[PDB]
Parts: sequence; C-alpha cells; structure tokens
Amino acid sequence: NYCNLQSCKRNNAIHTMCQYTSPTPGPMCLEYSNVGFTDAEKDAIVNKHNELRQRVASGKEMRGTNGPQPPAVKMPNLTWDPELATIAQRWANQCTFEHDACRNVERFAVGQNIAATSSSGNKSTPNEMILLWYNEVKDFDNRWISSFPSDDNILMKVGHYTQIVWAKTTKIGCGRIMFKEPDNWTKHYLVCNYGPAGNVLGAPIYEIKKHHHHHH
Repeated sequence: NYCNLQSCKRNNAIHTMCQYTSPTPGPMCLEYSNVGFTDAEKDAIVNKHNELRQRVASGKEMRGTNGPQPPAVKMPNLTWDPELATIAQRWANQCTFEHDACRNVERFAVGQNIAATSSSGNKSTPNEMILLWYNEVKDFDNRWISSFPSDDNILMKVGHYTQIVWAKTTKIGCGRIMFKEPDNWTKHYLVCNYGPAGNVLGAPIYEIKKHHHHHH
C-alpha cells in the first residue's frame, strides 16, 4: 500500500506508515498527552493558513528582503485532508524533531512543516507556531516567487513560509502531541503535511498578478 509508492522507492525512502505501523506513540514521547485535535482546532489551523494565504494573495503582505510581496492570480483556500492528517499524526507520535523520510500519498507528493515549543509544565497554540512559520517572510525575496530556487540555505531560511503560500497546494493535514522531554519541560509538537507538495525546485510559488494600468 504505502510501501509500493514509487514516490518513496525513487527517493530511496521508507514511508512513515510503512515503518511506524503502530498508532500508539513512541518511547521518545515520555508521559504524553493531547494527541491529535478537536474539530474546533482543525478549523483553527485551516483558517490561519487561509488568512495568511489570502493576505499574501491580495498584495497586502509588505515584508521581504527585496520589498513587499506581490498579489497572486490564483491562491485557493486549503481544505483539511484526513489522510495527510493521519500520516502527519503518525510521524508526530514519534516525538523526534525533524522531517520524516517520506510521507507521500497516491495522489501527490506531500510537503511538510514542523514546529515544537516548550514550557515549564503548556499554553502554546498551533496558530502561534504557524505565525512563526509565516514570519519567515521577513527574509523572503520577491525574485524567488516565479521560480523556486535550488539553494538549500534559502530552502531553510524561507521554506516553511513558501510552503504556506504555495498556490498549487490545496490540501492540509496536521498531527500533534504533547510530552515531557528529559528535563521535565512540556514540549508541544506540531507537524503539518501539505498536498500537493510545495517548494518544487524550479516551479513558481504562485502566479504574480499585476495591478491595472487603468485603475486610478
């Protein structure tokens, strides 16, 4: 099923569901809690992403190394996707802060954003963590919109923002867990999977709309 994805084999990668076959979380997740989401929370996540997407799309986000971010021709709202979600949640249940080797599905390559935050004993929302992904737009350059760069320094500086605002992406599915890390602080771990996967080396992030010459 998930072990016959040419997507993985091509990438010499073991799929997350193919490897971790258990729904119960891994030994990294000491004294764990708050697996997954309420439906209230799932809308929270989708709504934040669309808010941000719409902002950039409408030519309103004004930050960036080379000046403000231009509006988009098409920028579809993301809809929640339970397949991606359960694959995100499985990798989330392993409590190892990094991307998994592969998380793809029959329909498309799947992208990914990761966040974790700490507290003595935790009051941190995913919305907080998403805003922090998006805040990478402070380091973003206009010139990377029409064709995504190959450079990895860049992928790292701005990759989470670019995935959020990826026009072609239309589906999101996230997973989350909380657990005691070895120093007793409470860690709050969010992984979001996106479909189809953004940050395609060469593709445009979105189609740059132009403001009309005859709208005065």
